[PDB]
Amino acid sequence: SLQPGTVLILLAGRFRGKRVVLLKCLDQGVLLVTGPFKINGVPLRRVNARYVIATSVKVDLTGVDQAKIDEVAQPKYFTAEKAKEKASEEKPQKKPVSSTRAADQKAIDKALIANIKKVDMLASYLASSFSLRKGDKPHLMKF
Amino acid sequence: PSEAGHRLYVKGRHLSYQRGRRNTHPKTSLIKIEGVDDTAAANFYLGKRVAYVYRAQKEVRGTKIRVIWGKITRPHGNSGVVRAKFTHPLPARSFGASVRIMLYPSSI
Amino acid sequence: RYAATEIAPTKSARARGSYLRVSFKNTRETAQAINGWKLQRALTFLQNVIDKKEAVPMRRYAGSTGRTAQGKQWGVSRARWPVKSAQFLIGLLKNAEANADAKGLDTGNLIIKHIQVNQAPKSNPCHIELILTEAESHLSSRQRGVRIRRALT
Amino acid sequence: MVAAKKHVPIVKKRTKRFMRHQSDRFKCLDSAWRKPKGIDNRVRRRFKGNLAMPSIGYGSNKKTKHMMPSGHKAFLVHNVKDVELLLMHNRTYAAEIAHNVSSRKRIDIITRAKQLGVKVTNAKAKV
Amino acid sequence: MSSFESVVVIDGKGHLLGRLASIVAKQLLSGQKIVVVRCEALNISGEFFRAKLKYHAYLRKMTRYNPTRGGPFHFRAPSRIFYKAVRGMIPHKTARGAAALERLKVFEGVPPPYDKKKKMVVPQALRVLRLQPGRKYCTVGRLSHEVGWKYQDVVARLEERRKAKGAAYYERKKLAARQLSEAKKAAAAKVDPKVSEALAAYGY
RNA sequence: AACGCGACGAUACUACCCGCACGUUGUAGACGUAUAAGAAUAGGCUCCGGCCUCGUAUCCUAGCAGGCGAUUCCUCCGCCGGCCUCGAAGUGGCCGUCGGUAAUUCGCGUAUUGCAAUUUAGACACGCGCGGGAUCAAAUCCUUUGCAGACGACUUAGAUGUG
RNA sequence: CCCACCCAUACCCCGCCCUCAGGGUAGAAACGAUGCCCUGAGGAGUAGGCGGCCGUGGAGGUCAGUGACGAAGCCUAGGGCGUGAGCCCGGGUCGAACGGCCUCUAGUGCAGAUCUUGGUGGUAGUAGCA
RNA sequence: AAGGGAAGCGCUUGUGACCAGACUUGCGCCCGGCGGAUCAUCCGGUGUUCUCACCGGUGCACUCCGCCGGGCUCAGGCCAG
Repeated sequence: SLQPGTVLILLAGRFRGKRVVLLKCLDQGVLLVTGPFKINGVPLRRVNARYVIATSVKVDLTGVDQAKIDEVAQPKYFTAEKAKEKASEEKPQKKPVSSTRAADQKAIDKALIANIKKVDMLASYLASSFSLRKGDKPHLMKF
Repeated sequence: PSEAGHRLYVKGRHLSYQRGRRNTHPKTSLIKIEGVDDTAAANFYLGKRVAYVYRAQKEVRGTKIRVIWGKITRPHGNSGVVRAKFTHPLPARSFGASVRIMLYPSSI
Repeated sequence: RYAATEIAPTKSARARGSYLRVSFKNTRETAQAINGWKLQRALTFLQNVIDKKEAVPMRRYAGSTGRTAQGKQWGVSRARWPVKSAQFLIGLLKNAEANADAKGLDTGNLIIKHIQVNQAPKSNPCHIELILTEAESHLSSRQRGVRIRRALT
Repeated sequence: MVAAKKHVPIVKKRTKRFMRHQSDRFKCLDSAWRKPKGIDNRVRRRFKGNLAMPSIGYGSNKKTKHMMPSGHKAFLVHNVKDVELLLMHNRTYAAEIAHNVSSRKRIDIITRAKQLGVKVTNAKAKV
Repeated sequence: MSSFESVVVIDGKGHLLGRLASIVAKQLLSGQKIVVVRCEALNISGEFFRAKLKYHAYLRKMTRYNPTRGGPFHFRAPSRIFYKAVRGMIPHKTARGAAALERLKVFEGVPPPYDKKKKMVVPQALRVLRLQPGRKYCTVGRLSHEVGWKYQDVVARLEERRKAKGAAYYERKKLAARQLSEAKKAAAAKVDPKVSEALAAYGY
């Protein structure tokens, strides 16, 4: 159900309800996803397949740099400056985004965002949170 | 102005324990999920998470909300009521009480 | 030694009597009646009990006790006039007042902070004691993050 | 050292005591277990809803018997010679100072055991 | 559809006493708040002389020495009859049963708090859906009136007033629905050809 | 009904009412807690075209837990006043002002809570605080009375008056 | 008559305890061999039979045992071990002796006996004090 | 703290009150600064289990014994995915 370039619905974590786009499927059940940030605020981040839900909206990935994605897919990209950043955090101010990280998003979200602005109302879909109304049945409704 | 709901769980009601005519077993509880009517509907939610959320008197680590976690194990009967196993048996005062049934781990 | 050991001895006056040949039950009832009262109010009440103007309510040891209208002061029906225990308690309260005067406390603002009646070696005598006093985080990362975001916004 | 030898998890088949019948009703009866010899009483007959009887089925695992939750076995220590006996068992045994040992002898035992790598169950008694 | 609501109001007209009480008791013990109205409009299967005979036997049963305390309090109101059925079906001598009975409410007629609320129906207890057409039935209100309920006429007059007010409300509903129909067609052109066919394809 | 209820008078203290700062305050258990015809069932509804197994329906539902700024919109919502309405255990409408408001589109921010950890967020009730208005009470004991009485209890009377 | 479902200590899988049964373990780098390892089966219980353990007073040997820097005893909404009888530790009190281990010894283990002695309850501030 | 014509007891939660454990880092490698001369080999004596050790001599900068300013690995407590 999940392929490179598929819209996912996060069910847990800080970004709960936030519909995102899965770009690359990693190993041991982890997934590399992104908003894109300019749409719903979700950055280039890795989540769990058991906590995502796969919709059938599939977005085109033509023109997207696979090499750049495969660099973020490495096993120390996110958990690297983690020790230094948290320690440095110790009036409150927003911790700064690794120059490298703010620099990477822009590339991938520029290409992906362009292919999303093409499909009718898709920006609106991705920017909105999924929520459960009254009378809707998760075992019957098709995603 | 979002003026919209923020629910991501399915409502459920802790009804009772798995019991005989006399003997009661607090290990496994009976949960009535909102909108489930039959065993196929139950089979969709087998394996899903369930949380009993209640309010306490003392705030221990920033909140008075305490939660008991468990999972849906197997369907019960023919009416969609499910059996659930929790890390601790439920207080037995929460018969007919609310539980939150979470969709993870997901398979769809 | 006294039962109430949580009161400083420099701020309170203490009175004691042992092997008192007065009824333990009646003395308990009148001590419970005068518990927590001002010294002047308690002395006036005890003198009234002597003069049959006010009655001590019998709460625990009140089997087959005659009724009297004075019981309405306590919302109870069974009241009595324990005259001899009243005299003994008057003597002990006077001893406590003399001790307070010796220590230099203000007798106009003393309350019966502690009063206690125990059984003595056996007729059923009792011990009485009383004390008068002057009346006067391990937060998680997610919660830290949500709180930081709330502080910013 | 501080850490104990690797062991299988310590499981307790029953965490509460086996109180004597009617000990909650009569104060002349202590709570220590006594097997009832009456032919008609439901506790002996094993009727449901009554007190359980001690049995060998509750016996703890052989590899975790006599083990504290830290994984050590308590050895009653009276002096420096006893902790020197306990030398060769740092990871399996802990030292429990006898209740009648004086404070200075306790200080000496604690110093020797800290040199020795041995856990002391009651190292903070008279501090 | 196994839906949970805050409080559900059940219109008691045309409902079998025992079956409705069974459904209500199960809901109360599962944790749903129930408000039953028109207990005088409730129905009992069988014939009226059989129901009256049963109630007269109930009256016969009484405590000797002291009728004031410990005796069977013979409540004559239809709401109390339905409450008696529900209490007999709920374990009232427990804290759980007391909580369920505190979740239950019953009234005669439809009080003004509940006249503007939606009244639901239980098809599993309806007379017209359950009984065979040739079979007899009686009215709990009639039984209560013939055993000593003093307020049949007052409830009847209040129901007449409520029905008149409901007729006025329904004339207003007619006006609103007619205007809604005219408004839909009037903006059926002024909209967007795509949206219209888009909704038709998506089922709206 | 001494653990059923209604109307009214006076309510000193305390703080009676009003607004929010809320509470490390409680709740057999919020998370869209949305939805009023009546009546019949061997019939009914209607705009009078027609329609009715089917509430698997209608409303509402997008936006840092929902930010800031624009083109465009007169739609929805709430608080206060005015006119009336609702009494079965008491409310809604109309007008008006005032505040908010994606039906279309766009821009600038969200990152780091680090792969999940109740999304501490509702209501009523209760309590501490201020700053605005206001109020300024009784009962019991005591004496007396005898329409009352085993004792309590009850009917009476004690403040300048036919005491 | 047909379908699905609920559960007993019953039946099946796994873990652990005990018992019984069947095997292995020396030119010892060898063992509380009264030990250790492997496999299988079994598990209610009156009268009765057998075995192992817990506890008390005193005796011999030993721990070059503990102790006025606090023995024993007692109290504890404080802990740890043992299936259990019981054993060990912490806190408070206290003041002068006591304990573990192998044997010996016996006036050695209590809920009953309308038990013995002593102390103390409800009845009850009641009957009553002519 | 509980209490609407008994209490007391078993299994299992929950609330309140109160506590015993666990951890505080250990092990081994790559660096540098060191402080030192108990590296090896050989010689004489001694004791032993007749080939192993102990003493004194010899041996002093990629040889041995401890510390510091760093880096890496592994093993490390509770609850979990």
